[PDB]
Amino acid sequence: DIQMTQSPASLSASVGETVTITCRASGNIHNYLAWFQQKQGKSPQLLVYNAKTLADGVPSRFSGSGSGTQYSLKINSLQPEDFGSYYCQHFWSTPYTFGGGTKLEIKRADAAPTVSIFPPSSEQLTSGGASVVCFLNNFYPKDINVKWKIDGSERQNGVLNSWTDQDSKDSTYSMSSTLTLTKDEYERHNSYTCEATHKTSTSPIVKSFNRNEC
Amino acid sequence: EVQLVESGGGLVQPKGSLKLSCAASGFTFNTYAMNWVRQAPGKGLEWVARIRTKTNNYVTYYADSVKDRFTISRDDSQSMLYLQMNNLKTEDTAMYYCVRHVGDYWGQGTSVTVSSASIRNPQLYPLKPCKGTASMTLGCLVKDYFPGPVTVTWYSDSLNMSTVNFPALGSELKVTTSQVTSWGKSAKNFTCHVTHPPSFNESRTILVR
Amino acid sequence: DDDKMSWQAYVDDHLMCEIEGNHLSAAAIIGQDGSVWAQSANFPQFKSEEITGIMSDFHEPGTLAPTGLYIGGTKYMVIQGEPGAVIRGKKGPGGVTVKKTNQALIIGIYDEPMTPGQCNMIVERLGDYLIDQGY
Ligand SMILES: *[C@@H]1O[C@H](CO[C@@H]2O[C@@H](C)[C@@H](O)[C@@H](O)[C@@H]2O)[C@@H](O[C@@H]2O[C@H](CO)[C@@H](O[C@@H]3O[C@H](CO)[C@@H](O)[C@H](O[C@H]4O[C@H](CO)[C@@H](O)[C@H](O)[C@@H]4O)[C@@H]3O)[C@H](O)[C@H]2NC(C)=O)[C@H](O)[C@H]1NC(C)=O
Repeated sequence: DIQMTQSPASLSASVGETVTITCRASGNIHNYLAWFQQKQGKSPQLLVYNAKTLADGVPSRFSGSGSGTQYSLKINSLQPEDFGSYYCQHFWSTPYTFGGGTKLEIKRADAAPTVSIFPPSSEQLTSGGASVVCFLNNFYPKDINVKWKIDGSERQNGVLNSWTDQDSKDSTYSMSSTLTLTKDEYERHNSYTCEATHKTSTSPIVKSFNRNEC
Repeated sequence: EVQLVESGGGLVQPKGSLKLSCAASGFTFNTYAMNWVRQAPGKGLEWVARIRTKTNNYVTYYADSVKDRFTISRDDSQSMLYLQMNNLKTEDTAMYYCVRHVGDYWGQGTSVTVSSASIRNPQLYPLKPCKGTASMTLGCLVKDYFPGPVTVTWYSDSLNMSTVNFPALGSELKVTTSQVTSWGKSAKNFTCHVTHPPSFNESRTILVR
Repeated sequence: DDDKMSWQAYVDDHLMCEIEGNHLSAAAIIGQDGSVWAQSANFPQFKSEEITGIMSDFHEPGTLAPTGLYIGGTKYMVIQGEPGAVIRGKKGPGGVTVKKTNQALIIGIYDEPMTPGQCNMIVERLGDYLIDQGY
């Protein structure tokens, strides 16, 4: 069997720069190697089939190179839609082994988030539950901290935090903070605040009044 | 024109069996060799099986991981590919694609979860701004489901409609969030339609005043 | 049918590449009609009857054996192959492998220091690879 080792594991580059992902076989695959790009939540897509042949609808910024046991994929003039992971696969002999993948992040200018909070739904409230949801929509980098404060008292045990991949055109991340409680627990208090810390000049926040105004 | 549509995935208890299918349209299916490729939930890609054309006696090649359990077959009269799975282990939980030859065209994928747990159909909650704080952004909360995945799709009467879905969070009972963002002229209807694999379809409508 | 890779690129990068230190002596992708799709610099010029005899053996395995595998005026003794898929010949330390696709013929000619298994491997792989696209 021919196992394949890809490198590097992760690469970050500002738009306009150039990167190469190298892929190595344990034996001569005689230029039977293909390159695939994959984004989160979608199926892979062939970029380069055989050592150097580009597939249909692939930008010419992808140069497929290599011979023998070592091959590489060059992306000159990197564009913000090139985020994702890249896998190499050989077709010399079975098994047609894949690689480990290389996750490409797009280095980008810093941006601050936009926070928007939402109160528990009518249907969840009648179900015996209550979840205050908070959507931070556009920012870079992905590193960010969240603080749920009920009447100014901090709470950190029951909040779930979901992150997204980079935007196809903005290269900006997004995040969702959802704090869930019971109906008695949420109805006892009135003020709910959702605070985020990023660039750290100050924390953007939003608040609701638990039917005192809601 | 070329389209591969998988089906048959779902939740199965360990040591179970399952028969995935792949329907090919837009090309002469008899003249191509087909693949099954899987991807673990957080891990990378792995090639599992390949079948050949009638010219070489429909030869079959498997991966050692699934060597003596899995069976790949095809019905060229109906342009269908099949993957038979027996003695399903936890390590088989992944998304399965059919792939044509070297990867020119892949499929949408069919998800398969091998776990002792039981299916929990999701609960959908509409999240609206607080009275007076109305903004363009709206959304939906899908909570407490297993095994996944859920396909949350928006339908509205507005143009310039952006939809952002957030990756699911959890083992066993999982949750996920979806956000819509409208711009321009105001719209009256914002409906989110959530699908769970075992024939679960439900919708929540957010009307705006 | 994929038209994105030139047949010249196929013979150069999948038939005449280095395998186990050795190189094929010559290689070509030829149609079953007799039209050469691509060929290396030193691949011989076929004769029409030679291709028809090759094709008749693919249609009935064992019919070329009395005559021999005639390629470019050179006589190779037929040796064991795969029925309807591969035809092989030996001329002392050298030999030739003819692999059949749906529409074409992959041919590789070797001479010492090249083993017959290495010529078999390269030629037949490109054969199977192109059969799996319909070519
Ligand atoms: C708010 O929006 C939702 C979503 O509708 C979709 O978006 C809109 C912006 C618009 O483009 C719509 O055209 C689009 O569908 C609306 O909810 C949908 O409402 C329709 C009508 O009830 C449903 O369509 C149904 O589909 C069934 C099969 O899929 C079909 O059987 C139904 O017909 C039945 O009933 C009639 C009447 O007796 C009968 O003649 C038929 O023979 C059949 O029995 C019907 O066509 C959708 O499924 C709904 N949901 C979705 C996600 O589309 C909603 O109406 C709209 N407005 C408000 C106020 O909420």
